[PDB]
Amino acid sequence: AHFEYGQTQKMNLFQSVTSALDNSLAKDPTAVIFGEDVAFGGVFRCTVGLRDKYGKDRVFNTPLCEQGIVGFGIGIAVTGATAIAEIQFADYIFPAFDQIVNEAAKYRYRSGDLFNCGSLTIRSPWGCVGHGALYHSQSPEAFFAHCPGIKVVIPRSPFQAKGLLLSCIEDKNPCIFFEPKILYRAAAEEVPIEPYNIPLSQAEVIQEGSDVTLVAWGTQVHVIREVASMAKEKLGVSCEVIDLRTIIPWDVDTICKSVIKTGRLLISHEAPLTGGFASEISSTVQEECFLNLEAPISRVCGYDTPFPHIFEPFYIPDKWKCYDALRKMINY
Amino acid sequence: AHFEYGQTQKMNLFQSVTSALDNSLAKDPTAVIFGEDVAFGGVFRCTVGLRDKYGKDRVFNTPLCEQGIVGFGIGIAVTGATAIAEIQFADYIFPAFDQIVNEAAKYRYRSGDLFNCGSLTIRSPWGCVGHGALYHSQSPEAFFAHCPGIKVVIPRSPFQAKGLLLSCIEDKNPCIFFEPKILYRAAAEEVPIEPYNIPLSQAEVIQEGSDVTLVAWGTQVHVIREVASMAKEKLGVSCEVIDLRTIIPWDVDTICKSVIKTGRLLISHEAPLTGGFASEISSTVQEECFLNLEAPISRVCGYDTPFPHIFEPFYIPDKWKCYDALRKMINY
Amino acid sequence: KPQFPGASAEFIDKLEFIQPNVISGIPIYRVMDRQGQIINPSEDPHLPKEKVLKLYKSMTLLNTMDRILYESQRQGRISFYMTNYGEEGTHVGSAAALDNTDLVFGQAREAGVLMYRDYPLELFMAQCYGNISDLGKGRQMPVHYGCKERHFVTISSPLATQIPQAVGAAYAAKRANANRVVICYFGEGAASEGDAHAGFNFAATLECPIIFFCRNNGYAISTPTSEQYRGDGIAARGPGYGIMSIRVDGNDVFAVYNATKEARRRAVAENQPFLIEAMTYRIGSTDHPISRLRHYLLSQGWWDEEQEKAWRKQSRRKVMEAFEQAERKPKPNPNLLFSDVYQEMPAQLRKQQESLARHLQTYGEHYPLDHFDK
Amino acid sequence: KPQFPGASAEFIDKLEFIQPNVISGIPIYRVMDRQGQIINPSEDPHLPKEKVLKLYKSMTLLNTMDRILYESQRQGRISFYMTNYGEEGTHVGSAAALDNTDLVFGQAREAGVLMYRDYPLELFMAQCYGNISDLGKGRQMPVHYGCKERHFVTISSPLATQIPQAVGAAYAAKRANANRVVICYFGEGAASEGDAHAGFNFAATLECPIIFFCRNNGYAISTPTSEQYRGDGIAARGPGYGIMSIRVDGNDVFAVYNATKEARRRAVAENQPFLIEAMTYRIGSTDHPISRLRHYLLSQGWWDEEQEKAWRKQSRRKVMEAFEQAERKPKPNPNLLFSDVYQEMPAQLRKQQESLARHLQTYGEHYPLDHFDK
Ligand SMILES: Cc1ncc(C[n+]2csc(CCOP(=O)(O)OP(=O)(O)O)c2C)c(N)n1
Ligand SMILES: Cc1ncc(C[n+]2csc(CCOP(=O)(O)OP(=O)(O)O)c2C)c(N)n1
Ligand SMILES: [Cl-]
Ligand SMILES: [Cl-]
Ligand SMILES: [K+]
Ligand SMILES: [K+]
Ligand SMILES: [K+]
Ligand SMILES: [K+]
Ligand SMILES: [Mn+2]
Ligand SMILES: [Mn+2]
Repeated sequence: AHFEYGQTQKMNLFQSVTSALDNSLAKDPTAVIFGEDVAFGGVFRCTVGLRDKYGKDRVFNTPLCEQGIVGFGIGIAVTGATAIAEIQFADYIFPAFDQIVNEAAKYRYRSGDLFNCGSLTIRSPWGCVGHGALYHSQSPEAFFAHCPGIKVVIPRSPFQAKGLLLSCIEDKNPCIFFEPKILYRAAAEEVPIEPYNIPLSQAEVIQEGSDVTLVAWGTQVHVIREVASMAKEKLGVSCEVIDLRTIIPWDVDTICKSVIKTGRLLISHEAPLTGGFASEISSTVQEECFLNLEAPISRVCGYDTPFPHIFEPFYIPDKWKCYDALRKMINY
Repeated sequence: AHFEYGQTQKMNLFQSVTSALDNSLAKDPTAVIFGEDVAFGGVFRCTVGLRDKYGKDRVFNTPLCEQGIVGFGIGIAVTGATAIAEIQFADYIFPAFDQIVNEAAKYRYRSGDLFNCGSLTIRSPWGCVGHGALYHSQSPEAFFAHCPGIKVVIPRSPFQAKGLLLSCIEDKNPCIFFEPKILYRAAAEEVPIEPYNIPLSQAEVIQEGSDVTLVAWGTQVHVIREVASMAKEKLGVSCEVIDLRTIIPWDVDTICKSVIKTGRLLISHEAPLTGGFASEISSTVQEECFLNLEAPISRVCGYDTPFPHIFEPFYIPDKWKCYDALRKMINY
Repeated sequence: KPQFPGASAEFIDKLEFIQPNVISGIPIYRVMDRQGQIINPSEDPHLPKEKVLKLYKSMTLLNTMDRILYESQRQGRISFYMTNYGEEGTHVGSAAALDNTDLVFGQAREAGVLMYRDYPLELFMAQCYGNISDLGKGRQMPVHYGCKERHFVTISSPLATQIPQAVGAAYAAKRANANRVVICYFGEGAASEGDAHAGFNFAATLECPIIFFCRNNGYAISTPTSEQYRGDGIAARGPGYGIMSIRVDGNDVFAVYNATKEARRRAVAENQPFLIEAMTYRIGSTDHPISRLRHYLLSQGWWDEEQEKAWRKQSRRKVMEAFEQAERKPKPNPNLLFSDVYQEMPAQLRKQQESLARHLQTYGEHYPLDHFDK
Repeated sequence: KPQFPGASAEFIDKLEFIQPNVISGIPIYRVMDRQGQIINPSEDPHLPKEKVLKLYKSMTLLNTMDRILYESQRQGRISFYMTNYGEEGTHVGSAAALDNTDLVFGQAREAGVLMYRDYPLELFMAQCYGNISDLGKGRQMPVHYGCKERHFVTISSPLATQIPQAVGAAYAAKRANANRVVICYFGEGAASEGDAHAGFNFAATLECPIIFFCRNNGYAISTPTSEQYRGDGIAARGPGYGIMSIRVDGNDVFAVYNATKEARRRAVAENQPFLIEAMTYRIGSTDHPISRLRHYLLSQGWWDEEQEKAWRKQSRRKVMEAFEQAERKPKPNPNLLFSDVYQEMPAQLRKQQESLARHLQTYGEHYPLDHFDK
């Protein structure tokens, strides 16, 4: 392996998603959940028990057609009902790309706010999983980041996932919530049983530091946390570790306030380098923090290839890759 | 309005595309051209005369289904035949996004080079047109730039279009060639009648200069040429004007060699700022030219909105927007 | 005998391919002939005079507005237009069979549905001019209409995207115990898109109260139907999805009405989709339904040349009053290009708004600001 | 009488919706009963003994390999597997009816086609282990086979994407005067994707020599066909696209063969698509065709228990020899994760290759480099 809200229980990330979805269908009678194989509980168990609890009209399987799932969900949301669509793997979201980019994202704008699909959330498993190869490993957030009118949100843990998913479900804009699938059954943590929200477009500084800022999201936050620890131990370097959480609209202010303080930034993501979302963070931080930069902003990302099966250990931007880049940056 | 190869004739950009396609079907008996409404010559006249010259089996209409057009074209190319697919407006390429990103781009890699679709080219009208609004104005290149295995090429003129299109048709990788539609009937220029090639992944310095580098592609190259002229006249500033031409894989070396010389860079594109391809150029130049940068790299792009009808004059990154950003950069 | 889950069928012991019936396809339902005569009295809906005159005045007013706005586009006064010629009967006949609150998803050429629903001429014009009265805020291409009050979902350029959306809205209506139908219009070219296969199948498997209304005018831009499909048009595809289907004469307002009325009644009672394929002639972007209905009126003695002349004058006057008003209104404030991207403008988008405002302070002489508000 | 370009049909003067025939659907063609007996002698293909034994040995060898590789996955020796149980007859019966050079596009569960085409066991194993003998270079998930020599296009995970691709390859074969067909396999769930609607319609309108072979096993993961479609399975959709269609008993190798043989003959002669829907039982990711065919062999007196025992031993030995070899081969050099992204590695991709090589020089102790080549 490469890596105050009332009563809580230990939940892994799949359980935390089921808890968010249960809390949503309890408190919002319009809400429905649908996609491929969601009725029996889903291929990653995220919807277990929900159809028996809430009814077959509210948690149901569709035909095997992603463009249909998203179009259908838009239509539910046009009537004001909450629509929680599932795409079985983020790698299979691309048949729906036209419905997401040309339709969901533009629905409110193009109608002058006469119609909208704000009550749509699309949730999908995301990121590498050890052996998923080209089509069960992708992290497509940079393709969506270039489309005004949608929000894209990626949690790093069970507590973060439930609070960010409830915020997406309740946000009045179409949201894509990418669930890092390698975390679904990883370590549990304490998660509140009742609903709570974590704001969108807000990064979290999870460790303060003064020499360098590290930014990542999803599972890669745990990698940079470990890198911070290696840097402290091996180099005496103090790292500020930031989970971006929302890809768009992203928290420019928190990232720039950190870099103005530290003077250095390394951003890391599993997705390929070219066109990846580190490119947007880097070019924005440069513009806002130019005079503070002690060294070039570093991007440690997946290579510009499809995601391989047998070579996955060599492809991913693991803690050694991030640490070696950080060492060069400190020494620039 | 906001903006040595043998015998030539004056051609506008639609005519230059027809000339490339005619030259291709003359010299490659496998080549076929297909899409919506291509048989009668196309909605922008790019295929006029070709069906009568080459036959109904080689220039033909498909059903109205973009995902089908691209999948079909991949299949032709799997057999080794040249497949020149048309997507009627780049705004309508998104139904085919899965066939492009999950299939065409990954075809050679995932098969170990047992199969490929290198002989596919997808051509599509692109960019603003004065009044095209949300769905006849888009410039989707940044969505494709994040997908290893495809090439994306955008010409700035008739001579450039014919030479770059013939290079895409003959390149052994699936290529998307975006034709700036506002140039289709704009000024002609002299274009060779016989085939010739302009290399892919090669930028062109069209005006040398020493104080600042300006980078753009498509019609926006003419805007930055004008900006160079305003800067020379109004500010005495010497601008080096570069047409990127290939979005991916892009010519990093030419851009960085320019910025090492000038110390300043402004990149401009019609597509929205966030996630746009200026983000990749900026973050790469910063990494390679950090010590040479006299001022932050400037991106003057479309706003992060869908592309509006009545507001188009206010939306686009026109010469005044680029000039004002350049003035601030010079004064930083 | 066979026990396979995927189909209910018997065995057969001889190899026989199932052949399509294309040469003798699904027949075309007709109520009145080209002379306006009712062909089969049991099929006559015997609509009352005031309703039949509303059908005729809605189609002819749409035709009057089309002629004016088509000339306006040829002069460059609006950037684009596309007329409704040949589709007036389908637009208006079907809208008359709906309840006022049934939700409509359109395809392109739906203006007659809005006309029948009493959409003001001012508002058709405002959208085409992108002026301050457009509730769409001038953001879409002309002839992209929408109205929340009249349950007509804003049209978008991408073909067929509204088909699976309409199915979702119909599923939500079923859950709401709406007693509402959704209708979704699309052309025969748009039916080749993958989204049509998605919508047709989802509506059947999720049991949705939706009418799919396909206008088959023989062409998709330059593409004849021989290059669009090889089955018996679109109506023959419905039964393969389990959808009840019918084909109607789109030049016959009463056949369109009768089929839509019966599809609506059954879709809402049974929660099942219906497909209507209306055959027309593409008459006109930048044997007629009106003539047939006029012949009918002139039978019941319900219209005559004097009334026709007076209405032609009155309709022209109303269209021209609205056209004048539309041309003299300003365009909306350029700040409106930033709102409604999200419900709330993100701070980074507000920063871009502010940068345009600063830009116009310094460089405004270079922008066509004279007929923009504020 | 009607003159509409979009359909050939008569008028009808009564409103009648066309109802789907789902309860009595397209019947299921059968040649042999569950006891291996031929039902209708005029339908017996009377294949020669050596060919019928190749059908049986190919299915059983596939089943032997499946049992071994399924255990290998349960132990974590390979990362994924999925067996061919219940699909051996469809895979092998159809492949036997093709010419060796007809091009195959698969869907998922096509290993029997490769087995019939004498794909080495070593190479099935190499792809599942991602070892140095995999011509796929270890890049795809196990059970993603491809072979250029045997005209079997590499499989990809996204469902239905191969359907319109197969149509393009068939159009290119028609132009090349190939006298070749293309076959494209897909499941009944995959037929709900928009790409299936695209491929079916394109094949008919562009007149392509293609066999669409749908395996309907009643389920798509957990989804039964009642939630997948409401028409009469997939075969009833063919005629709506103008495609000749048939439904066959997928547990009957001879019915599959006869239908595929006749579809191939007619597709190649007529340049038209054919659809075969083979009904099976999903028996197994990480009344049987073999039993029926064994009953037949044991009739012609063509097999017996001694031969069955000897072949079961011989097949196990061959599978285990290949399994041993596959496990002891190294994985390919990690440099191979960068090649074939484009035909030529772009200089910026070469820079990333070089950066991995530098990285492994310093940090290689942290990587599982012991069974990677070089
Ligand atoms: C996805 C997509 N592709 C292409 C177009 C361009 N286009 C606009 S109308 C049209 C033809 C539509 O034909 P049909 O559906 O028969 O409608 P009709 O115009 O005949 O009413 C096309 C190709 C589009 N708007 N959307
Ligand atoms: C586009 C896409 N969506 C979802 C999946 C995940 N998935 C893999 S197999 C399967 C079910 C396929 O059912 P069917 O086509 O009937 O094939 P069968 O497994 O029964 O052979 C699904 C949903 C996928 N591979 N591709
Ligand atoms: Cl609200
Ligand atoms: Cl070559
Ligand atoms: K939402
Ligand atoms: K090419
Ligand atoms: K639409
Ligand atoms: K596939
Ligand atoms: Mn049409
Ligand atoms: Mn299945």
